[PDB]
Amino acid sequence: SMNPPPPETSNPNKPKRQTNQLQYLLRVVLKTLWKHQFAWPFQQPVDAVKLNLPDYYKIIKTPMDMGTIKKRLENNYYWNAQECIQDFNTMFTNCYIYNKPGDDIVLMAEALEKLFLQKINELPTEE
Ligand SMILES: CCc1cc2c(n1Cc1ccccc1)CCCC2=O
Repeated sequence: SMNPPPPETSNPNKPKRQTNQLQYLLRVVLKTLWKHQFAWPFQQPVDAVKLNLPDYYKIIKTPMDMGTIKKRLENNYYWNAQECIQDFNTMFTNCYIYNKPGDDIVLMAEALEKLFLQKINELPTEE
């Protein structure tokens, strides 16, 4: 079996910014979720080979994970906060699409998403 290439984390011709909202997404949102006891399954791309999930990338066509988001933030990949917020939401949604209600991994995603929502609620105004 085979994993796909990971999502892009580097693209020199993509225009970039470092904004206070993006700084918040790294220093508050990503850091909060990353240190959580349920973060570990989401800290890298889904390894469909190791996890024996041969249908994962048949079902999930827009993969995302916090390892990728971390790299994107640290390497200033984004133009705006909404891009990054979309990546987090893609990660959660993928989990809910692929798995079943009440599954351990879904409970984990739900706990992380609750924290995510609380932090994004207080996203600072620009400038
Ligand atoms: C069907 C198994 C599974 C599905 C998934 C993951 N696992 C492996 C896993 C499940 C529960 C707790 C930790 C890892 C981790 C990555 C994200 C995901 O949707």
